[PDB]
Amino acid sequence: ASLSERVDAPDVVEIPSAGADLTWRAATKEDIPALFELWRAAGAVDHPTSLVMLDELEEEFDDDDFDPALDSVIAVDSLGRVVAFGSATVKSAHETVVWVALDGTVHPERRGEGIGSSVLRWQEQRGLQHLAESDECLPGWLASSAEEHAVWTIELFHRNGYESVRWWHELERDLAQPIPDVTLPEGIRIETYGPEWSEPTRDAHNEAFRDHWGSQPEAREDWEAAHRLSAFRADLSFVAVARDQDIVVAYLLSDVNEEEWEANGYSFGFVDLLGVRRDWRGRKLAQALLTHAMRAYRHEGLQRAVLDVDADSPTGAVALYEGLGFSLVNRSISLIKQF
Ligand SMILES: CC(=O)SCCNC(=O)CCNC(=O)[C@H](O)C(C)(C)COP(=O)(O)OP(=O)(O)OC[C@H]1O[C@@H](n2cnc3c(N)ncnc32)[C@H](O)[C@@H]1OP(=O)(O)O
Ligand SMILES: NC(=O)C1=CN([C@@H]2O[C@H](COP(=O)(O)OP(=O)(O)OC[C@H]3O[C@@H](n4cnc5c(N)ncnc54)[C@H](OP(=O)(O)O)[C@@H]3O)[C@@H](O)[C@H]2O)C=CC1
Repeated sequence: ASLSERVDAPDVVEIPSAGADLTWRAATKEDIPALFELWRAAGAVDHPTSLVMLDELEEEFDDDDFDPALDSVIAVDSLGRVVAFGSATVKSAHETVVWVALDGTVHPERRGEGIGSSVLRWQEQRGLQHLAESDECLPGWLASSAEEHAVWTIELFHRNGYESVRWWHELERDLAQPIPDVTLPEGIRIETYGPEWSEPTRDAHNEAFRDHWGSQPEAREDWEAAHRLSAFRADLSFVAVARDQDIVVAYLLSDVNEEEWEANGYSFGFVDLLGVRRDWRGRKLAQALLTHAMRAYRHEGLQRAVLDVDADSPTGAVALYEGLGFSLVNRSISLIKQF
């Protein structure tokens, strides 16, 4: 049955009103600098090793899938300080799940007074509208996440009926320790990523991540947007290329965010995406790309490689990273309510 029939979505969503010194409204792009400061204040408590970047907020507000008039709320105190924000955002196409991202936060100094509950209550009402409006016969997931230490976020989500449904491990690899050498199958070469590989790599990724939990295919616009972020490092990203005519059979995309080095305790490159096409797996291509990237990171003087992995990876990514010397740093949790 359709989500528009399974979900009883409100005809009208009420912006919050609670907080005697608070004024609430939808956010606009003009709020981005104050939101940056909010996210940084909150992240110092909730996720100090990961920094929200200004250009991420800019791309989010510029995304055609995001209507800030209907998909965002912001709370301002009596001195005009921004103290909370929430959004509820859905993409335009869905493959196996209708994913609604419920992103928001409350300033650490204004927690424990019901402001988070107000934000999540609003996010869920708008989220139900996103689900019904999708008119899809797929699971509907209203979703957020938290680092395991952020019990204040986790407990708010559990209190509201969201469940911990998936676990993520951040892993690090010391680039000063020996990096193994791995050979490629015949007919395969490694190239540095660049614009000419964008579409072949998007195609490879969308196939490979059919086997990753939750993932939906990446539309071209969103793919290209993520590559405009200052953190993306095309020259530390690599593809393995075979002949079918060339095709990308494995790929590894990297970020470098030097503003995160201090809190993480080392300089590091971040493995953002790593995939191998189904028919080319079990041939060491992931190892070949990871080791190639680790040598590239080391040559630039970076101390570590860092990445995230589904703790229950169905294609064995955990064993892959463990065998290459990655070790646990931190854990995070997907918090989801299903319709
Ligand atoms: C940073 C991120 O993006 S995290 C998400 C990781 N990417 C994905 O999940 C995408 C979907 N999966 C894939 O693309 C592929 O299956 C990958 C990337 C996990 C691995 O692809 P491959 O090229 O076949 O990896 P590779 O051949 O180099 O290494 C295989 C290793 O996996 C490990 N492994 C353990 N159990 C399994 C399993 N059940 N199935 C597969 N691999 C397993 C082993 O350590 C194995 O090494 P071995 O040679 O000693 O046996
Ligand atoms: N990712 C997301 O989408 C969102 C994330 N968050 C995050 O969740 C975490 C919690 O936010 P926070 O503002 O503290 O949540 P709340 O203050 O709303 O709730 C947290 C605790 O405070 C108490 N409380 C609840 N309602 C009231 C109220 N009306 N008046 C007084 N006390 C109340 C309750 O504890 P008790 O039973 O003891 O009274 C509750 O368990 C933060 O880290 C925040 O950033 C919040 C919203 C959205």
